[PDB]
Amino acid sequence: RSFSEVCCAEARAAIIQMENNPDETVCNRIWKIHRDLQSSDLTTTVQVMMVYRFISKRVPEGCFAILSGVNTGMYNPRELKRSYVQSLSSGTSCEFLRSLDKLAKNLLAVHVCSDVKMSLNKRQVIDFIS
Repeated sequence: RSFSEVCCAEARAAIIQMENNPDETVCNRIWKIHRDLQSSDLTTTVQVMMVYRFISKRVPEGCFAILSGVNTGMYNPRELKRSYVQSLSSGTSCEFLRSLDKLAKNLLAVHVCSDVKMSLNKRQVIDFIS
């Protein structure tokens, strides 16, 4: 497949422009713009962020910033990452992500994209933004 096919509608144009133009400079502009968007929903931002991450191979600048308006304190990032990795070793990643609540899953995404030790491949990114 390709990212544009399964992402959400609000991210589609940003993602289509990045797929089609993996120039680091342009993808950065696209990330910052959606990062700083006016009133956007978090999941949209996170999908753009994930795709940027995959295409540029960089940690998206300010990606943790987008969680500041939100109480994540009920969440254990380390255990979220551990449960997610375990799910990849059992071919259950998709069922696992779907069974997370919206915030936990966005939070997982940000930690994973920021974790230089984890490199998502394409299928991983696709199951994530689906």
